Amino acid sequence: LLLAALGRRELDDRDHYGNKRLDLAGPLLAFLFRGMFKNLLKEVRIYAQKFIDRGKDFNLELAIKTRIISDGLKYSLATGNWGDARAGVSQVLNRLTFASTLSHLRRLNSPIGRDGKLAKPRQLHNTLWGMVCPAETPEGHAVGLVKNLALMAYISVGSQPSPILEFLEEWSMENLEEISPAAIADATKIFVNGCWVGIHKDPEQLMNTLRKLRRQMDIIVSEVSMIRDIREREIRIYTDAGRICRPLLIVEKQKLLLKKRHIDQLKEREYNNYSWQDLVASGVVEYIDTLEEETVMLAMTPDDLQEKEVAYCSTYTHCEIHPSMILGVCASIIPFPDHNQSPRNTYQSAMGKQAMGVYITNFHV
Amino acid sequence: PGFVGIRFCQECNNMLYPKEDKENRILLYACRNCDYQQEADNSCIYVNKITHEVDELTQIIADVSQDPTLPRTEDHPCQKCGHKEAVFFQSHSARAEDAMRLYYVCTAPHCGHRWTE
Amino acid sequence: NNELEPTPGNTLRQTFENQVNRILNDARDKTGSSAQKSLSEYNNFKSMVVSGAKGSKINISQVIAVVGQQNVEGKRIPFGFKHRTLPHFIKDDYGPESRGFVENSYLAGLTPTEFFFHAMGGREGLIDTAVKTAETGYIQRRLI
Amino acid sequence: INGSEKVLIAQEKMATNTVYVFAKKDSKYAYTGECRSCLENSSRPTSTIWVSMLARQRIVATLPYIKQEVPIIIVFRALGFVSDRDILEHIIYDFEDPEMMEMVKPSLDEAF
Amino acid sequence: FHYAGVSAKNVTLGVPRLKELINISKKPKTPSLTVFLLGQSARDAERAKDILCRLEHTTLRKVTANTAIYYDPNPQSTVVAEDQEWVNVISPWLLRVELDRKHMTDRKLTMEQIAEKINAGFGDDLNCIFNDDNAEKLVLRIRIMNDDDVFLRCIESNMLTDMTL
DNA sequence: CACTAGTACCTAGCTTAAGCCTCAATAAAGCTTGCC
DNA sequence: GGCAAGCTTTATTGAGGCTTAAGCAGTGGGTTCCAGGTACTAGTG
Ligand SMILES: [Zn+2]
Ligand SMILES: [Zn+2]
Repeated sequence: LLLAALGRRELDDRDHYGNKRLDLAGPLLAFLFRGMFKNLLKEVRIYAQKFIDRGKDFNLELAIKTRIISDGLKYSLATGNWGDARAGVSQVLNRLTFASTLSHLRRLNSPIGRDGKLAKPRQLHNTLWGMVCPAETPEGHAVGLVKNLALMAYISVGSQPSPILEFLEEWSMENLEEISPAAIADATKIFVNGCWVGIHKDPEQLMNTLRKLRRQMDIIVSEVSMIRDIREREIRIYTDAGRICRPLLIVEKQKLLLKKRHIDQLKEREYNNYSWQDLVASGVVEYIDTLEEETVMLAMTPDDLQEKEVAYCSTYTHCEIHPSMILGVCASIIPFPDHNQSPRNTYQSAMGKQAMGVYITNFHV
Repeated sequence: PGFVGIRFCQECNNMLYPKEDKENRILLYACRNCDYQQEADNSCIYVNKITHEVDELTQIIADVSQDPTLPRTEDHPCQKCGHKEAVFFQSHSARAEDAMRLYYVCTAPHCGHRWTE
Repeated sequence: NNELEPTPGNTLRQTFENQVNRILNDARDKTGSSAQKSLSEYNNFKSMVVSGAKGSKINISQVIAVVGQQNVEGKRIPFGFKHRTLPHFIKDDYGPESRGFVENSYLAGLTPTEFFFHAMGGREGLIDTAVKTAETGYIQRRLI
Repeated sequence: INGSEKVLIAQEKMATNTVYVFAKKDSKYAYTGECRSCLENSSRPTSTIWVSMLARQRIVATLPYIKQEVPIIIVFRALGFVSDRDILEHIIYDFEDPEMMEMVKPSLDEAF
Repeated sequence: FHYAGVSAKNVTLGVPRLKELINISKKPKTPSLTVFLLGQSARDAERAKDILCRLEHTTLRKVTANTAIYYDPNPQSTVVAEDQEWVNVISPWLLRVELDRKHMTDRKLTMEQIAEKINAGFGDDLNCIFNDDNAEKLVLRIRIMNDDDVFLRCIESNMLTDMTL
């Protein structure tokens, strides 16, 4: 707060998508099951308070009533009134087109309510690049609030931070309960899932080590993200469940690591059993989330951006796989969508969900 | 002139406060928890730079040379080590970013020199 | 190099942004005029524009020559990342292509950064159209 | 669910456990920090603490389940840190920039 | 509408200005005037700058460069060791405020005008000694005439805010 | 003669007025000494 | 030593600053939910 009152650090944006999480079915059903399991415990306590004061022993199969844990899930999924709070969480699946079915399963809802005269929760922020489609949005009174996920974007399902904390204590990281407060400002503050776990003195060769473990999947899962803030001495590792990442290629010095032998082993699938996950394991692609996109130098295409010219930067770290993967599922069926105007792309993204067609193969059943 | 720092007690380690000597006409720092006194160093007990002429090179750190997303030059050598390559960037700060001043940081290892062009 | 001098009445940065927007608007206008001197009188874009039935000279300039500067809230594409607009650009890049100027036309098609900046300008237009409706209808109701 | 095919739409939210600094330009606060703190695998929901500088330059904190604007130094003393020097060690990590110490000085001198 | 990069006076024409006319808003988003100049000042940019400075709300904060308070019990020999200290030949803590030359040039102000506004706004409780046009350093030294020491800081905040020069 | 079931009865921001909270002249109320 | 023009006190009374409803463009199509909990009796084992 003092750095913000000085301006030595800029203020924070509410719409930067490094500042947001996506509650999927996992966290949503977990948030529902917390309350409903707690209510089942409360009803078991009420039953036991009734049947100890008669001096008798309770009957435990009558203690646990099953409707409070099943009818509640059935109500919150059948109605969408997410509680006994907000609404519209579970929508009925749209089965007019297979494109509409796919686009309804890849839809994000901003929790900001409707009919607001402001524009900043609705606009196409810069950090929607590659994670969420720029064109597809409902053009009614929910422009920008309801969005559709991009193609290769993937929401990190999250893992436990404890192997990362064991790895940091393995190396020369100094915990907060064992430091002097004099050597803090000449070293980098290191965070895990937000909580500040200690200090480290040498931030380079720590970030190189953490990345070297993620390009091998030794300890750290591929979804977990390291971010070295370089201007202000911080290094933060997120292992949350809900962050939104997308795979990018990896560029050593000025060369892709996607060599010809990977394409040779990758053309011959169902034979070599060489999958995508073998290529993530090979240290060639990796998932970059939105915080880490603020600290990455991203080549658009390799045929332009690793060849020597009047050089732009020559310090690329990642390369985009293909730019057409910034688009959603409904904006992917548009031929030449860069030649159109962008409201026309949005309107087609609306109409492509409404086209008649063979919506499913078992439609006769 | 210069900035004024917070003085500290020696016994209870709280903040010392300015007061006057009615006898010797000198300023004395005095705590409010305990009863400890110190002789002042300067007459300047408060200061307020309002025009905000700050030395931006102090806020620059040397480690920002390791950033890949900063642009490099071989057009400006470092004055100390003579290394030809250096990154360059804006002020990155509020109470600033009205002028577009470049600050250069030499990217050579174990020099870390920064300067203003 | 601090060789730019500030215009009286605004900062050095707003002086700079006036210079950059003035050059790019001059480029859009000069390329727009030099496109529309070459229709050869049978071009159907000119047939609909000259009659005034559908379209304008700006649509001819954007289809043939250059889309032009994309804007969000009346200024250029803001730095949504830390001091850069997209992660493909170097930090503190105030150039044309970094900040949202589209030099391609709809006949050639846009590069993906220009596609995304164009999608930003279009989202601003759709937000305007969707938010305008209720407030204008309520003004009409109060007046009647 | 009852023969009806249901889709859980992914719901955005602000990222938890992460410090943010925003500006309520209409309120009485110049710069307000927040941290929607929520421990993973905890049945209780998130509980946002706010740390906000007053616009006039004291700094206060809005804690959960406490309705008044508690000063920062009150909370640091309430954590068993009695010295002003120790609290200033935990807040300002360099003692060689006197400008930030001068800015925290009125908030420190609220609660002596 | 495109907009003007230069000052552009936030005109907000369209739906919200129509709203501000339709419901009579006592807090409009952008109030303004259109001050037409009378005579030769309408055809002179310099007299128009003079009217421009005589209309714009100029506090002391827009003109000051920095300020500090000091403890000098002997005004004849200050710790700064500047020149005009012999203008004196009462309180030992003083207010040493240094102005820039640029905003004093642009607002067309002098030292004596500022000191007279401070004396008129504060009575005989305050003492102001200014600097002549010898250096760029424009010094005002302010003393209390006869709660304790922080009261001078309180009137420093109450003098940067609303002197209305 | 006991248990259980079936069914019948009991219980996001805006804006603007508008009421409510505090602060500065001011005339009655009573001293106060100045003149008779 | 008593009234009286003036000073001091004391309500006093009109004039500046803080929370709170109440409004917020239109027309069609699908889904879900509106009673549950005890009480008192009949039929069946
Ligand atoms: Zn002490
Ligand atoms: Zn060097």
